Amino acid sequence: EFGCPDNGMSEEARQKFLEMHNSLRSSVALGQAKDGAGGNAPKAAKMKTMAYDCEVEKTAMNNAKQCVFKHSQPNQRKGLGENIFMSSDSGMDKAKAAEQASKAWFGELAEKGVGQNLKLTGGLFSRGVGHYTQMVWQETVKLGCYVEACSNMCYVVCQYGPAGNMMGKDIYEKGEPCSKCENCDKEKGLCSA
Repeated sequence: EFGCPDNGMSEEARQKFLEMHNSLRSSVALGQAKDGAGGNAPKAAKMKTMAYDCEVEKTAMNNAKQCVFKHSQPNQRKGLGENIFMSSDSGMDKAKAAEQASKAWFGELAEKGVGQNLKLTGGLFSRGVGHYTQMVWQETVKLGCYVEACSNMCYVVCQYGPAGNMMGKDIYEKGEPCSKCENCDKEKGLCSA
């Protein structure tokens, strides 16, 4: 057991980010997530559980602390994906900001629609679903985030190991939950491995 530094991020917010991500991955994997394209998102055969990673939080922090709403360049988050969010309520409670960011990102599926073809095409991305697709990217298994109270915004950055949103690849493998998983969390339809 290895805690992250006393660096301004609260344990409550870290827990909220990780639980919300795994919860929503699980909803998608079990076939329970509404898709704006119609029906629900397809069931996932091997959606992996995420773990919190303090090193990934560190690089998310490096972005958040600059208090500019902007994606980081790849060499500032080597090997990692990234979702960013902001609210004008600067002093928002950090676990509340975690909840709002995770909802805004995930909400792309219901609002914009993805559909049954999970290949990440130019056309698909242009629908504005790239924050959702990173949250539920099958192979992404490390999460680390930071919430910064900047002068004029509450700025949230999460980063994701390995990076998702690889052009032309599938967001996840379709099939019955855990059907391609030998280490299955049967309750949630999530794979450790």
